[PDB]
Amino acid sequence: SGFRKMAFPSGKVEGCMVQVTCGTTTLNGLWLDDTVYCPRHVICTAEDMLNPNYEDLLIRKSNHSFLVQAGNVQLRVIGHSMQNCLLRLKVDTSNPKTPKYKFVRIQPGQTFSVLACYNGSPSGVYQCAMRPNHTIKGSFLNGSCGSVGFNIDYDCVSFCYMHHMELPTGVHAGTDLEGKFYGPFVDRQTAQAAGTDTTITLNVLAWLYAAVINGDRWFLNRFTTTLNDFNLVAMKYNYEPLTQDHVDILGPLSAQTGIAVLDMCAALKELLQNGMNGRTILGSTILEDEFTPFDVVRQCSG
Amino acid sequence: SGFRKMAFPSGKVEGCMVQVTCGTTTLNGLWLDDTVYCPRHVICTAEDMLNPNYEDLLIRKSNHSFLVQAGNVQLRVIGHSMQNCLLRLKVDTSNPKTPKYKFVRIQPGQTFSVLACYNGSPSGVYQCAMRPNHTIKGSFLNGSCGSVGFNIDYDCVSFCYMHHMELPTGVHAGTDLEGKFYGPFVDRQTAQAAGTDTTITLNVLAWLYAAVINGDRWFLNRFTTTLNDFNLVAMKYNYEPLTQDHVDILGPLSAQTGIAVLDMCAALKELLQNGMNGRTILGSTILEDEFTPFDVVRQCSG
Repeated sequence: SGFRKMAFPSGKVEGCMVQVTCGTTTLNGLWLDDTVYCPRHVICTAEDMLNPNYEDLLIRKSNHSFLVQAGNVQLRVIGHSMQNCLLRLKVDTSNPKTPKYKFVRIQPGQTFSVLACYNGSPSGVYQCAMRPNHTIKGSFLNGSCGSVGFNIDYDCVSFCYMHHMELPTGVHAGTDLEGKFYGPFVDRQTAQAAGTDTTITLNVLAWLYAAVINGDRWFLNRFTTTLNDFNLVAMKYNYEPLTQDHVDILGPLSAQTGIAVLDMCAALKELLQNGMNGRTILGSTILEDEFTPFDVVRQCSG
Repeated sequence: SGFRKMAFPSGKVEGCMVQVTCGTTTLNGLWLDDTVYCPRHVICTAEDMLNPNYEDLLIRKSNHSFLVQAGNVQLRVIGHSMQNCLLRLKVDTSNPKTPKYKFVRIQPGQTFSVLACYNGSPSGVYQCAMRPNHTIKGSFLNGSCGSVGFNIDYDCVSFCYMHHMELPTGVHAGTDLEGKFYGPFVDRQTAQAAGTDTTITLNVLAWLYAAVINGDRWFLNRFTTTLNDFNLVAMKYNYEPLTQDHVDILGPLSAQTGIAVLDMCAALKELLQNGMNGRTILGSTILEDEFTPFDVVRQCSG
């Protein structure tokens, strides 16, 4: 076998994408039941973007100012409201393709699939992790805004993200499906910045455990370490320091495999300090930090 | 600036996946019109897999030994035949979700999306390239044979691959949709080793061109090279030799950027010899070799 990073099948989400247009702006929307969710900035221009009063802009519009196209077929908007940074459009027809779904808020380090869209049309899917600074590095070839992140739990779709903008650093920021941003970011074209781009230490560890599980074990060692010393080294290399909850989360993977979390931490410490000297783990020539402890526990071994 | 390897949305291919079971073995099948395609070793006990007599296991099978399930529906098989390493099962129902499609044979270096399954159940999707040794680095679960590889050209699905085997090295081998293997492999348990892995120089060059298109071009050196000398450096670093055929394929990107193919070859040559030295390229600290010249063109005529 071996290891490949995978996104969840996008079919159930593809049937919920639509196009939303206001004036000259066209972007992607999420049609569930009789509602279409999209970033509220679709009602802006670029002039407005500089310091917008959304309550003011919103009231200047009717149901008719909104054009939502599900393919080459038009949907009629019969109402609207704003819920934090999303526009919540009521339409005259419930989406026959609505999957069983939930709205969940995720946290940094957690993973999900993203169906990148194109002014209403799905064109690609990828798997990513919300970075420690609450951003997403899915560097969209910068085409269409308002794409969606999700997970699939059995037959149920968990939507957790909706794309909103590009930060002046080239990385992305967005919202949960309640319209609340991830990160200390806002709905405006004021230059603001993401925190330090760091590596998700917890995911790299999960990944090293997966390497052990699939027989890769050359980086291991006889040393152990303390959480503090491990953390001191971690930070020097731009890795997130590991909190006590994070090591609990690795218990299950520690119990199976029989390698104690601090033992694995000692293995990582040595990789950081000595590089990999041209060498691979589960294939990559670099450490992977977009597979969670649960992802490894899913795919490899119940 | 940015990147993300994306796979095609998987919806049209999810609508064609079914589970095929023959005795103890269950594996995925591809349902187009009234035929279900699947690996022929589904008739083989885990026992015969050492060196199977396919013609005989087939003779000894009736339509009724075959259980084909599409969701909660059993499709009755009313005919069965073999075509190379694939089984072709005629079923009672023609697939209503059959997409416009074509069967094509791809060559080493080319990319495609993979819908990874487990008993007619699509569980993951990824983007990969056929490696120069005709293999694929797939992350595989168990029960995924009959996972299919494909490309989407407009509304047309081009099926190019179906999984069959796991090799020694842990890498994968499969066939085209007429059942002929990619590479010098067969559907039997034997030593059979693939050739040395190696990097796809053509895709790396195509990736450098896309880096340049998105404003990341610090790696360019105004100091040129001969094809001949570029290839000798490429072989030192385990990169495939660039043939005149490949130089031609880079033509459209060359014309679009104003960067002669040999100048891009000299930039690569310098990156192999000197390293990146901390710096980034499209956000990666490592060169990407699973993005083709065509994928650059399609993901820049967006």
